[PDB]
Amino acid sequence: ERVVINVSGLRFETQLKTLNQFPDTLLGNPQKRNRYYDPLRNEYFFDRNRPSFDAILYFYQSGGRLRRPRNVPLDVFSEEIKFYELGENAFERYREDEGF
Repeated sequence: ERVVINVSGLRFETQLKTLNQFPDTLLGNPQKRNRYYDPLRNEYFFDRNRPSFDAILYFYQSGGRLRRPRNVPLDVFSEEIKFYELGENAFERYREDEGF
């Protein structure tokens, strides 16, 4: 099943199975992600930062590697990982990699 995630006009495509590998996150939990479903366009819409999302999706594709894009400021990216609920374990790995 192909899913389309529209982040402020920037459309990302992935498989449902890819998101569902991490069920305790926003995008991995149907009950949470369906709050962002857009029935007109058959996509999930987030009115949020665009350059961060490459790394949010890659977190799922890579089996849980969390990497800030160099072009995205630390504060901007931290707020996104919290919104997407990537979980304490990943947040710890990220804090370590970034310093704090």
